[PDB]
Amino acid sequence: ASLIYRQLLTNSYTVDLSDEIQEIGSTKSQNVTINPGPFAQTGYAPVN
Amino acid sequence: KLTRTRLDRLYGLPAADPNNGKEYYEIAGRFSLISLVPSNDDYQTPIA
Repeated sequence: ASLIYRQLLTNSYTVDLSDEIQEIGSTKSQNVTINPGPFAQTGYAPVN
Repeated sequence: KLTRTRLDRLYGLPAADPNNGKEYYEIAGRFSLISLVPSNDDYQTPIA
């Protein structure tokens, strides 16, 4: 009767496929690079 | 100096013939152009 546990242990390769079966159903998007760090200032030259 | 005239001490280039029939004035000189370009250096792009 312990066959179910040896089974669930054994046939644990196929799971992998299933996961990407989710992925093939899944949407995917990328996120462009962000520019970190502070940024320098710039005012205006003496305007006459 | 304008021949057959009554006015003395006249200056300034004329509208009569500023080129004397000759060619354009040529000048070789440098020029600096300091400006705030818009330019996304490397970012806002796929990180892959």
